[PDB]
Amino acid sequence: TLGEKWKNRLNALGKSEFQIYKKSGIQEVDRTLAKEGIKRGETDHHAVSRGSAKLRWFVERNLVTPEGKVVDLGCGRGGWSYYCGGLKNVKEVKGLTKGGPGHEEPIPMSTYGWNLVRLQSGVDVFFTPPEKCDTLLCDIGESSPNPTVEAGRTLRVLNLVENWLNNNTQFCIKVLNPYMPSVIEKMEALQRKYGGALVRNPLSRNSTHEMYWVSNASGNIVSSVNMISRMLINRFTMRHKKATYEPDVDLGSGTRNIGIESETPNLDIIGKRIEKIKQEHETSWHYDQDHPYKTWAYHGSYETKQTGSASSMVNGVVRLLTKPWDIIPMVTQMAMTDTTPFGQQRVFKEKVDTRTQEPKEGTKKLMKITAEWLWKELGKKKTPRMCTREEFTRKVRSNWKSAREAVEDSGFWELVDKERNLHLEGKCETCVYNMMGKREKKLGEFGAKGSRAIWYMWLGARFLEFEALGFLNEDHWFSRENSLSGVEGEGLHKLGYILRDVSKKEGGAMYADDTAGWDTRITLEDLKNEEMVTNHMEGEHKKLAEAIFKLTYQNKVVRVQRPTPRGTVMDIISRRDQRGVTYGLNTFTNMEAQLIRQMEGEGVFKSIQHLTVTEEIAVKNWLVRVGRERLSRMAISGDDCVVKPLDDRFASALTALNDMGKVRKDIQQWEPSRGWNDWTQVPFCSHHFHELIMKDGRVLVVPCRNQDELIGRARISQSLRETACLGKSYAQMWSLMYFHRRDLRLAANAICSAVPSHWVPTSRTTWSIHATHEWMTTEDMLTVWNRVWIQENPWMEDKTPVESWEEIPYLGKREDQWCGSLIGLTSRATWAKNIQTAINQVRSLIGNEEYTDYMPS
Ligand SMILES: Nc1ncnc2c1ncn2[C@@H]1O[C@H](CSCC[C@H](N)C(=O)O)[C@@H](O)[C@H]1O
Ligand SMILES: [Zn+2]
Ligand SMILES: [Zn+2]
Repeated sequence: TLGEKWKNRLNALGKSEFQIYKKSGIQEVDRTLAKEGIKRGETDHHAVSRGSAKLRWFVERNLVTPEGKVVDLGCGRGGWSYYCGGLKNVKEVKGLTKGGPGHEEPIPMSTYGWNLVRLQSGVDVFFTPPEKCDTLLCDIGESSPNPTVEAGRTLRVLNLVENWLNNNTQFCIKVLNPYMPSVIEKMEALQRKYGGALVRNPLSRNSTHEMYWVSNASGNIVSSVNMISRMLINRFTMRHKKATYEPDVDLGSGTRNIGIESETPNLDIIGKRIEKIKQEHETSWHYDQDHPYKTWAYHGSYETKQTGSASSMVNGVVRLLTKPWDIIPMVTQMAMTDTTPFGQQRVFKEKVDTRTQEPKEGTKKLMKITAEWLWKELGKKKTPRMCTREEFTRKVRSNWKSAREAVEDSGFWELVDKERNLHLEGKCETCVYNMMGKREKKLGEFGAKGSRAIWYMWLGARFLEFEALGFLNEDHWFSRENSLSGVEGEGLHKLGYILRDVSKKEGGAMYADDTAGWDTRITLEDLKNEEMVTNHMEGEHKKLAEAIFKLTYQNKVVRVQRPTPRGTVMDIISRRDQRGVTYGLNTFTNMEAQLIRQMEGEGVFKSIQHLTVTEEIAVKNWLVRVGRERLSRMAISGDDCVVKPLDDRFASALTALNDMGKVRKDIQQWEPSRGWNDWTQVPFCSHHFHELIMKDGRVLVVPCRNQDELIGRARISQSLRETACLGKSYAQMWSLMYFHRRDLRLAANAICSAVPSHWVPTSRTTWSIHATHEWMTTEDMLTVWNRVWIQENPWMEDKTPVESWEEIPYLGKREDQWCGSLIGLTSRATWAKNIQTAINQVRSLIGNEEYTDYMPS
């Protein structure tokens, strides 16, 4: 028996002598002040565990000099990794923890260097292959009263780190149990090869023998272990000692890098307009030597009042009428988003900060030819033109503290005129985009969320843009009528009929692949293709639009805001690639892309790498012979697309689709696509569409979605009244659009029976483009219903009005139940029986006003 005569004493020791012993003589790190700011949401400075300190005392003693690629095996919250981010000779850190239920889930931190730390949870480091790394950490080992077990556990990790270890590598490896003649054997052998020594840390509790194989030490294995067994056996009878306290680690703030650079930015274009911003400022303009950008070009920063949020209020007025769903987690776990400068930069590091390799000479040709053709088609029966300051000032009606109060006020129009003749002449000055997150009610918390960005532009630079490319959305170029494929100017509810009318086409299945971050995947080839709108212009109309395309679309300057360790700045950056009117372009190129892909299925061309002469002829013929036939095969709204090709050879035609940028989401690249054989199953614009027979026998096609997605979004906002008029906007929307849901209607008739009548609905219910927002009136909702489905709905022939909500039909139960209903559950039944009661408690809380009652008897 080794000094493991101590484990015999330890685990066989009094429950309280245990918690005394554990702390006596050691070195603690008062955490009861960092653990307290992390719950507040404070994301700076703080270490996430008592482990930044641990790895601090080793690093500060030169026992480990992490550098370069650092891989952390067992990151947990992020103690060693986040700490290593702050360090200087480190470049990237890769964190890995099993995590999950029982284990320790990682924490996201704004701490200095954080952009250099990527943490992934859900990883059995034992089952993942080794990568190149300049330093290798590992803090795995669960202790146990059975030392034969943890010799096995330690043996298991020692075998792992040896796979990852290289002769030149820096390391730090928790040896959970080092006094067992199993590990001392393996350590003695691991030490001959890789060298280093076993070092006990003065920060570890006395209830373990943890020693660390640190690369840059040296020392006898056996004797260093018994040295610790003695020192730990002593403290069994050494009169309880306090616990020397260290200050925690101040892990800092802010983002480093400046090393890489990788975007030759035409300065002879973005130049005359970057000196503006550093003129406008300069009492602030610095150059952050620690900018995070790699595939965007950096230019300097300036001080900025922070802008964003990460809030989430429960619409407790919709929530008090939603009593059966307080348990369902895909409501009670759907936060708002995160627009704070940190969550914007956290999204930047992941979605916008990428590049896209150049397409192959042959893809390049196919994309030209097809656009060459499409543009020519799309305006077979259309002509481009300018849009009038009048039209713009006219468009002011919902779409200088104002924009209404900025166009009717002479000043702006001379400001837009100076830069106007500048574009004409070949420059911008005032043509920056100013990024910001889009608040959205995407779910994903724990108690979190984040996704998108919206390139907001100078209220006067839009005019130069609107004036050039406004004819697109204004003469309805991408309306189904003229584009055959587009669905512009079409009601979301009427988007169901358009898919039904496409199943009518003869072909394979219906396909609705989603592109992974479309705007980021726009290439210059897609930019210079969409530029061809100009070939079909002339005069002072080309020039202008040419400037738009060449000056602000292919060559744009952007500002974004990130937290420095000294306030929120606003960096200024430029990319040539990517895209910010970006709907018709996003529809134009999605068509072209889905044309090239349809073509691939059918074999009209065989290789992306080179299109042969006899092959770019077939392309033309195909395009001229069946081009309009295949446009009719698609339902395309921006980046969102539904397709029904000839055959299911489609679902494998990908050399083009992946070379153009347009890489599908949530699916390995060279894996065939998912077909839909039922068009009431295809998703398009975050909805699907059932076909619902009424009583008189008329065909309804009606939008639907996972009924949970609908309650959750409704129970969030960005007074009792300002929030009661937010439910009524959702409730009015559920009628009219989701009327076919036993749950939603029953819950909507309750919202409008607890929100006073005459109270007008307010703030957006959806940022959908195809949303008519027709649920905002204060009219009888059965009047509007007839107005949408019967009076104005074209696919509706018998204009015989309906005049009762009882004559309005639900889906069949099991569709309702499939698409997510709760009918059939004992709560849902209790919730309807006793509903005039939760109406009451919401009326008896929204004051004492005028109340109708819609609730059917
Ligand atoms: N097989 C495995 N693969 C990956 N992670 C594991 C693992 N087994 C345990 N872990 C995780 O590794 C962590 C080690 S304890 C975490 C401490 C952390 N390294 C720090 O510096 O603060 C545990 O949280 C556990 O969740
Ligand atoms: Zn300009
Ligand atoms: Zn449905």
